[PDB]
Amino acid sequence: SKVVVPAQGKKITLQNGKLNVPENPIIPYIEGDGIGVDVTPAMLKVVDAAVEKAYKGERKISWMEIYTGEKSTQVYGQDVWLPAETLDLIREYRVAIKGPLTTPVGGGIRSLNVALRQELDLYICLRPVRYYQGTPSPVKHPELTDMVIFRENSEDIYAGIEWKADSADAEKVIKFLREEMGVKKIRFPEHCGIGIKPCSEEGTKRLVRAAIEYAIANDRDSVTLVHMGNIMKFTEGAFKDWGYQLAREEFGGELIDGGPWLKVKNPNTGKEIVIKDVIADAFLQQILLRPAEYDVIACMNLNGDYISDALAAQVGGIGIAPGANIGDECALFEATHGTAPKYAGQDKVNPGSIILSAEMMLRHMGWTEAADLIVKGMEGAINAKTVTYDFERLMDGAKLLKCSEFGDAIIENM
Amino acid sequence: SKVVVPAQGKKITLQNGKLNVPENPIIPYIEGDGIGVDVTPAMLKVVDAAVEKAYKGERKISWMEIYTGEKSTQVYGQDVWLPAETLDLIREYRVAIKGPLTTPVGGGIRSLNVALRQELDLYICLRPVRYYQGTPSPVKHPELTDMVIFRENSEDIYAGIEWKADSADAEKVIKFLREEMGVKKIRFPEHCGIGIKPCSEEGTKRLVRAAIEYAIANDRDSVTLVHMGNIMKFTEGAFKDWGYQLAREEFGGELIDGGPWLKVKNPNTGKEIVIKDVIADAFLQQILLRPAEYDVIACMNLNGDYISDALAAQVGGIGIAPGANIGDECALFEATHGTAPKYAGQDKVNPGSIILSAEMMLRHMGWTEAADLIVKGMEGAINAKTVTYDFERLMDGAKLLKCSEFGDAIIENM
Ligand SMILES: O=C(O)C[C@H](C(=O)O)C(=O)C(=O)O
Ligand SMILES: O=C(O)C[C@H](C(=O)O)C(=O)C(=O)O
Ligand SMILES: [Mg+2]
Ligand SMILES: [Mg+2]
Repeated sequence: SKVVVPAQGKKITLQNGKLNVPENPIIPYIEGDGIGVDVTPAMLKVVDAAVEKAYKGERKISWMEIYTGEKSTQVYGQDVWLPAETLDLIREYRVAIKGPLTTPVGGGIRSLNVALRQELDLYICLRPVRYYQGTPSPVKHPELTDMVIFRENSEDIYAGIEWKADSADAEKVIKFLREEMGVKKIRFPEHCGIGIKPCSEEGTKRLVRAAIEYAIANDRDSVTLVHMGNIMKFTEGAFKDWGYQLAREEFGGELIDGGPWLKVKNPNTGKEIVIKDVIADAFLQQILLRPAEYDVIACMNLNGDYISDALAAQVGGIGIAPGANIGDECALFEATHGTAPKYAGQDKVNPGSIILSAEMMLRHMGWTEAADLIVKGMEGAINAKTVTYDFERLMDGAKLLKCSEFGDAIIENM
Repeated sequence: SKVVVPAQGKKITLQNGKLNVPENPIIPYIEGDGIGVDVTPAMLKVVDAAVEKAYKGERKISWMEIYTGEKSTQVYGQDVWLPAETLDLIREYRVAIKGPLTTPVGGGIRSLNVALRQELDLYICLRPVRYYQGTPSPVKHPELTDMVIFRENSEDIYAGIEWKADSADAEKVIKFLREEMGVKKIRFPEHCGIGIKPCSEEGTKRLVRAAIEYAIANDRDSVTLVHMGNIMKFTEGAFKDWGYQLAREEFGGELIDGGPWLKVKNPNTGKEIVIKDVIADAFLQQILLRPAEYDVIACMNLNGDYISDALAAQVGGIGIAPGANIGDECALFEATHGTAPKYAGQDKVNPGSIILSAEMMLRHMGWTEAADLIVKGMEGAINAKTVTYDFERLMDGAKLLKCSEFGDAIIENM
């Protein structure tokens, strides 16, 4: 039992659908493997600057380190990549932030980030994606992208119910299917790997309610449901209709002229949030070709994964992209990139993802003013062309700063 | 039994791994629903011009119309969307070309294009994607994209083994899984839709052999295997390793320095084709950010679907993209877009996909010179800015030609 609690500090508390943030919250952070080691400090510093600038010394976060990944095997045991105690702690502390986690191949360990999302049941995975002025982009008009992806987390093929080809479990899921279910469309059973894709009504509805409710809450223009429903009828296809049914019975959506698009009024502003839908392979196109038609996006696990990383590259934000996993009893904000071992310890990586995820946490905790300062340090440093090797290698006349030095430059721009 | 055979003409013939094209082949073509009606003529004309220019009246294609879609219900019966006779005929005639097919909702009919791919077993779906100079693009450097996608067709989630939520078949595939297989990771069984994803060894190997063999045959630089293997271990993950194993035992690939990338020598040119792999969500990024690292791409059905349409938009070729479905006993080349009923009969659509698919057919039939003329009519007309509303609305000082008028402009540019 090896975490050392900050002695000064209090736990974030939940008062029935509200958080109760102390002035001094203890916030767990997993340092992160690989380059986790450079960005997590650049984040600790520029957020500790952020609450000291905004609440003028009245608020203070009590950082408490936890482990997962590779840092649990060098602390607990050579075989522990996710302690049970880590699960307890995100749950009790309510909020945690984390850098990148490596998952060993060769040992039975599923992707550790998905392991955390499922075991804690962080059903919403909220990944903003917008253009910061001056960010090097592949695209001609990156400023039309300002979208919000609510990839569902607990479900879809992405859960990992899969059995190895020519094992027994693989062998008799197929024997069951060929005989008992009468399945004819498996071309080759012999030496065939089988995966299972779930998509329930509850897991769909709960994700889409948080998608509509965020578009109400921030006076956004639309919630697009993305799905490859025209082939995946009773999973993706179902997510679309459930999505719609909840829009209609819970938020009272009106049919728009012939449909299936609905008009939900935004009760506060009286505006109309549109509820369209777009089939998953065309959506990947409409985001480079009509990016300004999209605003909030709701989708199942796999498509949110791809849609996110596609949209993140369009805005040159491969490593500036923030992201969270919000659940109902806790929320864990994360670096959306991997560990980089060739660059790790070299202090050259971009800490922008994790610092922008730290921004998403602070706004969630209610500390608006702190979060806002970090959003300006960020906009300032990047449009001041005083940047880090990934932007700089593509940015004319940029000054090259090390990861730390870029943390520094966000602070001075606050 | 309602197809009217061209009386003059001969069937394409297969002489053991070779086609035997008459001077006058009968080639079936399905006209195509919706706008199929404008493009299929613009294609018939600019290909009939193409063999008359190149073989100087010595060759002639005997067009034979067949039906599927909506045109089978108005010819055979109100309920027939794919006649059996259509399947016989692509198989006997060896080659067919087709425009867009609408699939009715409300009647049990799966996506008709996937219905054709499975029932005829057109396992390879070969979708080129390159930049034509002067094509309006969202991206800054579309000229670095010249890629070839071999999306596997017969398998993956895309086959459609799925059971409706709260039906009995859905209900006891889940009872089977919870009890007999010991599955714990379905968060919500109640009212859950289940899909099944197959990925065999044979269906993977056969697709990857045609991917390597095309990169040998055209002196391409690399075959990238794309897969979301890091979560889909015994399907996608397996496609990757099979892919690799076939590269290694069949085409004798060498380990490159530590791997898993292999060096296969191209026997003809003695060059080295590289066999890399890239995880499916990062691949969607590396195509806008390093497009020149990719050359041939091999992947399972679903990812080839998305990868294709994403890459097609990057080169402004949403409707210029060609594509085939090659099988072992026949090959069916197709318009890669939908039917457009708002624009249909208005003769304003871009026929470029279907005409470029007609080009891919002619080269396949061995008529190189004809295919090549169509590739120049195409390059000429578009860099002569004498184009159709989709390019024109984004192209300064373009002349606006109707679909027909653009077929015309390709001919005059031959
Ligand atoms: O596990 C990882 O590191 C990759 C992760 C996923 O596969 O779910 C990812 O890319 C994402 O979080 O979207
Ligand atoms: O059936 C269609 O019309 C869409 C088709 C698919 O879903 O397989 C497609 O988009 C493609 O052919 O790639
Ligand atoms: Mg991802
Ligand atoms: Mg498609």
